[PDB]
Amino acid sequence: LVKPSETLSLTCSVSGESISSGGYYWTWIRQHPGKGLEWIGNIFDTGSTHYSPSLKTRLTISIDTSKNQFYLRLNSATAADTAVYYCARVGYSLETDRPYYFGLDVWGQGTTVTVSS
Amino acid sequence: EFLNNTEPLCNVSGFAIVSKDNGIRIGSRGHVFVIREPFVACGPTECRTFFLTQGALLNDKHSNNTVKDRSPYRALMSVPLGSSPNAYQAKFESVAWSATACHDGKRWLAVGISGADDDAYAVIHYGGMPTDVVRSWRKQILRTQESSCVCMKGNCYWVMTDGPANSQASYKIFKSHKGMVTNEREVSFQGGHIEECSCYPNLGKVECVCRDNWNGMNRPVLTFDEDLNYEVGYLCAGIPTDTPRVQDNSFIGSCTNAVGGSGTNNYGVKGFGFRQGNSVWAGRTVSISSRSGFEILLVEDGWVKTSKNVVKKVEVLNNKNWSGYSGAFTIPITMTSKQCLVPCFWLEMIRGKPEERTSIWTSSSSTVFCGVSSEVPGWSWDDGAILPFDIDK
Amino acid sequence: EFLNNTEPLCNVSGFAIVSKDNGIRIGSRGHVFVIREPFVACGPTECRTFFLTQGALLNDKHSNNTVKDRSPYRALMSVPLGSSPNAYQAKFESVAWSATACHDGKRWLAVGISGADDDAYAVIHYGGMPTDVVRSWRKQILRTQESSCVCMKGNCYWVMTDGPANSQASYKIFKSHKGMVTNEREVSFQGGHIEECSCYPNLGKVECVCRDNWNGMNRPVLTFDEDLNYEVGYLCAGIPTDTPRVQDNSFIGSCTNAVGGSGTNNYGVKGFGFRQGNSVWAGRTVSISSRSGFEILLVEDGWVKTSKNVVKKVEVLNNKNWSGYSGAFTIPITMTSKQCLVPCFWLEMIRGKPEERTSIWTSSSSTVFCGVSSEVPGWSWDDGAILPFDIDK
Amino acid sequence: DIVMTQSPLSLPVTPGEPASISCRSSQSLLHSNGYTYLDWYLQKPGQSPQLLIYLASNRASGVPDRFSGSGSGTYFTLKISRVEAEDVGVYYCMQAVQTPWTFGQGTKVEIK
Ligand SMILES: *[C@@H]1O[C@H](CO)[C@@H](O[C@@H]2O[C@H](CO)[C@@H](O[C@@H]3O[C@H](CO)[C@@H](O)[C@H](O)[C@@H]3O)[C@H](O)[C@H]2NC(C)=O)[C@H](O)[C@H]1NC(C)=O
Ligand SMILES: *[C@@H]1O[C@H](CO)[C@@H](O[C@@H]2O[C@H](CO)[C@@H](O[C@@H]3O[C@H](CO)[C@@H](O)[C@H](O)[C@@H]3O)[C@H](O)[C@H]2NC(C)=O)[C@H](O)[C@H]1NC(C)=O
Ligand SMILES: *[C@@H]1O[C@H](CO)[C@@H](O)[C@H](O)[C@H]1NC(C)=O
Ligand SMILES: *[C@@H]1O[C@H](CO)[C@@H](O)[C@H](O)[C@H]1NC(C)=O
Ligand SMILES: [Ca+2]
Ligand SMILES: [Ca+2]
Repeated sequence: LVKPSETLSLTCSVSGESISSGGYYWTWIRQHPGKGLEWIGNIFDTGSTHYSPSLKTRLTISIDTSKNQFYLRLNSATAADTAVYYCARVGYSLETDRPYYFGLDVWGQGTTVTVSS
Repeated sequence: EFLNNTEPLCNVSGFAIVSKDNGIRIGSRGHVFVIREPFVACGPTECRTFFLTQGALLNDKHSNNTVKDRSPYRALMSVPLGSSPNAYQAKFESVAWSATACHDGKRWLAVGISGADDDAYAVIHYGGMPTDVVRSWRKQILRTQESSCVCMKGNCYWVMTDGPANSQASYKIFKSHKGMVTNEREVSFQGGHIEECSCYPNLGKVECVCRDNWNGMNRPVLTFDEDLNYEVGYLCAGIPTDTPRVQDNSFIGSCTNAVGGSGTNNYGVKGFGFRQGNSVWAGRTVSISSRSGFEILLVEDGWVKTSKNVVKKVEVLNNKNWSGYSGAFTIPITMTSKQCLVPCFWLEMIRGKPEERTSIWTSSSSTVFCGVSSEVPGWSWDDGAILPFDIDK
Repeated sequence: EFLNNTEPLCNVSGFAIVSKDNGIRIGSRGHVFVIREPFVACGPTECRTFFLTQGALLNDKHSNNTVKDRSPYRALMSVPLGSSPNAYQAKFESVAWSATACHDGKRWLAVGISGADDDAYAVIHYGGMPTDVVRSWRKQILRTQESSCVCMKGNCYWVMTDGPANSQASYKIFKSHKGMVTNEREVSFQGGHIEECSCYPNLGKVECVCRDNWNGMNRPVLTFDEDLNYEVGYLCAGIPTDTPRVQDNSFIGSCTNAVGGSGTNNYGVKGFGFRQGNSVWAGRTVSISSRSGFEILLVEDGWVKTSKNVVKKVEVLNNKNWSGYSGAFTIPITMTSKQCLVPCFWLEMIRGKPEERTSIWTSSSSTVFCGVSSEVPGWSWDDGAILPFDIDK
Repeated sequence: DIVMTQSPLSLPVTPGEPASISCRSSQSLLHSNGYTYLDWYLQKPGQSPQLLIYLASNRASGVPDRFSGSGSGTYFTLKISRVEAEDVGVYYCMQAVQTPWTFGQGTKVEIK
């Protein structure tokens, strides 16, 4: 549980595979109650990051390769931020001469976050 | 009888042009396939220009969106050296979107990779037919070296890679006899990336200079022999030779460690390098951030000693013309009567949507050079096409 | 010396693609013949794609009304395997609107039926000249198997039919030596219809899986040997494989009786099946009421025991792409060095007025696969043409 | 961002029959490198989503052979050849062309 105006934090873990193996982008996805999915951001194994524009001012996403974990931090959580949070992996690349994309093939179990007192 | 190649590579002083396709220039009216990357392989009788057709002709409405580089329509075809890749002289070799071919002395061997992105497999043609199939093992894009394979004593070798592009992949070395595979070993190269090697034989040892796509400005080097015992490293030369690279005076170089740079970590281009004693005839693009121009540098002791002394330089494309992949191949004894192999290299010239936005298609034209004992000057043998074509209007 | 084929068929686990014409896709600008049904035959040196041209090029206004499948302009032409059916490589073989060809070890034999509907006759070319003529006997449309003939010990065999299409016809088996016919026997198959067989040799017995056009969902089977003693029946498999068919769970199957269905009595499509011990590699379209998609099913004991157990399945065309005829052929020992024959099959892909109403023409593109001992995945190697063409506008 | 719309809000279906769902996007999803980045995802009751189709037509590993996809430019379609009892759920379309990925409104499939 999180009270309004506090800072939300979440953790996701990797097993079987190891972070920095397979060159996947790790993603955070959100789902408000009764609504569709929403896309938060990505982090590459080497720390390069992308953010959704609407949450770019609040977000902070990082990796810890020793713990095989990556974290999500969302500042100034509002009541509307209540949603189920998933963490997933997606392997894609656009630079090389043989591009590929395997969208969001693996998902973790959702974590329900309620922002209320 | 099988084609020997257990003979030393020839010392050369300068490269003289051999042939030029004029593929795009003629294609404005003639019936010519849309290519993306060609390469050349030499048999005992003649040398042939292989290429991966995209299944459509220039100016044809099926050339739409040919930037897409993996589709079920691609096929590896073959034309005698110099002739344009026209629709009516091209002998069909195999279906593929990544391929390699070489002549073992009896008949052409050709490898063609096809299938879906995550379940690709390779079909090994030998003389016109499939004889064997090799499937992926990490279940990502399977790839072969996009240039001629190396055949010695009747056994033909080639390098394949499966895995991510911008991260550590799994590389394997294959060996075949009369079509079907016989041996296979994995390269335990932890610190780097080996994707699109260019290979040639040298006194019984197959040497390959490859493409580094992950935290590397430097060419990887792979050396293996009859029974696939190998050494792995980097081209010691102090002059960087990948497309994204810092200027020569800033680079330092290393024989065994990968060397990254400022924004040069996740990109590269196929290249080649010939060893001459301890020097190297490293080929590289003129520009440091784009596929334009082309040079050939004879670096003294560049193969082993991190040297920067460029003894000789030759330019075959000035900086204002687009360039692309480049690969190596050798003309054997049976066709020269020499007691050594004559090195050669080929250079493609890409034109189309990747850098010329307005065109809808993407094709390339090949140019071939071969080494000559006498010193030879250079010149800008550009493709010379005049875009936009009639279909782009 | 004559080509042996008295050797067993090779056990295979999966089919890997060999070649693809890209005929229609290239034809949008290139000069390519309008085909209706191709097929492939293999000689000792090379395999060739035969096809019944309609005497006009794609985008040519003469392509008007090419749906007409018998007219005095069709001709059997020949191209090496994989090359598109272009106007300038195409060797001329014979005049015909129904033909078969095979290589007996010395020279190509080719049969070409021509004439009016009620008084047609067949010309037997051998090495580029006629030698013998066979006339109709029931004075209705004379037909040969639209796929390669089977030559063993120098004698080439094929099946011809004369009579009604939707009713009991008269079928005969022919045997030839150096062009001219030498023997002929009639098949007294009262209970079924055998029109468009696909044949392959197997350890001295010619086996054919044919097309049933009259009260049949099931493939007829014909087996004959040197002196034309034959057995006739049906493919026991419990999985129906004709185009009009009820779903697999409703079918029952029989080894000797024809099995009709709901509206599936007066139609069908050419197909093929390879015997593997007691299993069968029966090929069939994906859809149950249209020529779309394609599958290959390895039915355990399907040849003799009415089984339904599908051990393996492969898809080469997904259900959204049009398909058509399919036939069998084998690559001989002289070209493989194996001690057994390697099975292969070809698959055409029709496009035009029959299902795409707006186009005025009708053509097809061929795809070839061959068996491989190693297991192989599938993929949708569709034709990929983009209609309507410039002449349909 | 790419505004994504989905044709049926709720799709009545029954086992054994074919079924179809469709999506449209405000901009053509044909990326500059030639590939079309659009996916289809399935969320069954009480589970996180699953991967059905990861490009315009490619099926993912492990998905039943009954699914298919087609389409180009702005209009795409998901095809179910033979609906079965396990297909009840919410279907979301996605696009990976631009930096912010967006999902569809969500078509719910109800058996009848
Ligand atoms: C294939 O190449 C052709 C040209 O050979 C391109 O055709 C163009 O396709 C676009 C849509 O992708 C068309 O734009 C649309 O046109 C109408 C007005 O004509 C309007 O309703 C829409 O607002 C939209 O702009 C365009 O007209 C058409 N032709 C030209 C000359 O631009 C096509 O884009 C290429 N790509 C593919 C995937 O086909
Ligand atoms: C052959 O293909 C051509 C097109 O390449 C078809 O030509 C069309 O033929 C029809 C008659 O069969 C023409 O229709 C007639 O036209 C005039 C008006 O122009 C009018 O007097 C009649 O009411 C009648 O509709 C048609 O104009 C002509 N062209 C087109 C573009 O449709 C032809 O039908 C195909 N078949 C044969 C057997 O030639
Ligand atoms: C190949 O090399 C062997 C060993 O040196 C030699 O005996 C043989 O004659 C060579 N063959 C040809 C064709 O050069
Ligand atoms: C054909 O078969 C016969 C009988 O088995 C054998 O003697 C002969 O050598 C064979 N010929 C060829 C060309 O394989
Ligand atoms: Ca690089
Ligand atoms: Ca039937």
